[PDB]
Amino acid sequence: MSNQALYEKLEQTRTILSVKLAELINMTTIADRNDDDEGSFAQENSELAVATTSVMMVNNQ
Amino acid sequence: GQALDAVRMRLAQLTHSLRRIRDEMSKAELPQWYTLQSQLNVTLSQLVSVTSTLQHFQETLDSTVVYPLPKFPTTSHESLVTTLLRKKNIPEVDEWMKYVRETSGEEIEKLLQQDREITNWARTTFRNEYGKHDFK
Amino acid sequence: MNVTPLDELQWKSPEWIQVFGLRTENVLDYFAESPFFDKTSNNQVIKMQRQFSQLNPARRQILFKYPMYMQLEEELMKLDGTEYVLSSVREPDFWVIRKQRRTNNSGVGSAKGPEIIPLQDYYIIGANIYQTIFKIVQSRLMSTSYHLNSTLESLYDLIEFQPSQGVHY
Amino acid sequence: PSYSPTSPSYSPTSPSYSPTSPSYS
Amino acid sequence: KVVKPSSLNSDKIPYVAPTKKEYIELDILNKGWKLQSLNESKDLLRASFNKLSSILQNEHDYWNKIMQSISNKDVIFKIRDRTSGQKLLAIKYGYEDS
Repeated sequence: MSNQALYEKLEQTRTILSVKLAELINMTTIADRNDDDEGSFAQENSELAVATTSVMMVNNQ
Repeated sequence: GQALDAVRMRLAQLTHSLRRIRDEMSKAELPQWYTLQSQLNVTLSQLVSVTSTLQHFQETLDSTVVYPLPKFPTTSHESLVTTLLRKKNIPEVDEWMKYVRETSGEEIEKLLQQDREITNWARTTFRNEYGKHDFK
Repeated sequence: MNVTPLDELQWKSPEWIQVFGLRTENVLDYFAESPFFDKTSNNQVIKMQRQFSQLNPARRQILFKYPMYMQLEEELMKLDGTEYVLSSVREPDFWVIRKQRRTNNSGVGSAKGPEIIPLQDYYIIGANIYQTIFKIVQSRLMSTSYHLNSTLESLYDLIEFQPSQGVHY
Repeated sequence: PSYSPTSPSYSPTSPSYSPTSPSYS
Repeated sequence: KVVKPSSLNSDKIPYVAPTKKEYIELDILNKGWKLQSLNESKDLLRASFNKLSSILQNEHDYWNKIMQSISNKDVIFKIRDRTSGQKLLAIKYGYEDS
């Protein structure tokens, strides 16, 4: 009942926040990052599948 | 061979999902919207997994060297061999990124670092904005 | 300046096949004038040496079948570097060479012979020559993704929503 | 076992896009 | 039917020696395609939001018409139409309960 609607709106809001942060980070570092240090974790191995994953992010958001 | 075997099984299931979405779109009557969304999301995330796994094992694929079988006859199956041999992209994608690069068009490096600082600044700004309001 | 990749590069020499014809005897002679044959390879050096001297599984099978291939080893063992050697042959239309480079490491402590390392793949099919599968797979997947994007954007354009029903077409 | 094999999706009608250019001697 | 399958066999080839030449260009051009993807991302999002805004304000127009067109005591409920099968508003006005 009403409590279920409350919970549903709760995951609704948190999902908005999470997908917002995800699209923000994806578009901001859409410029691929190359760092010589091992600490950084950014991999662009196959050239065009990078664009495929980008349009993946677009369609998902 | 293990990496190419995993690539094989995952690509086979991806092709199976493509065959699925194909024979449920080929019907003269369109099913409900929700089933289409479920199929789209499943197949598309599966494509993501395909891309990620192909990324993971580039070294094994590169190390392999292609060679035709001694038993395989090329005199009768030269057309089939040439079919798999050819790799040039479809033309429309080619002029697609040609127009894309045409539209896009030390200076480049400092614009690159300026993009770096804008990205970092925007990330920090949105972290601050998220922290400003209690979302729990 | 736009360059066609050498992997897809295909050379045709109708005059050579008309004059000499396709045979294992002159398959290297056919390959000599191609762009893929590097002039810095020791094979060309052996060719000028021969010219000056005149002026003055299936690997073992093709090993034992031809004597000119023998002469190829006894003229190639002395020179280490990039060299062109035959891989396999099935008559009368299929030949493939083996593109390997040799480093004769005669250092103390290595009981193995000269090191042989692959460099490229070359396939002679008919009168044509062919030279990564990773690129093929990624190209096919990306074109598939582009077509899927076009189809999905068209379908979303076809989609129409109403609050009282949901989404319909 | 195997629920169902994949249908043959060969496309011989595909014209291919092999670039041909080094024919002249 | 084409051939007995033993086609693909494992083989070894060395990795090409790296240098500045190709990675820097590879990554800056990947930056280029992802800047592209960002551009079409913004364009597609703008088009989607324009369409959503236009449609959505249309149903607020109909919504306000419904809200300010309806008066009130009256026995009102939802019923499923025999022909359509959807839910529609119905009013009981008979003398059955009188």
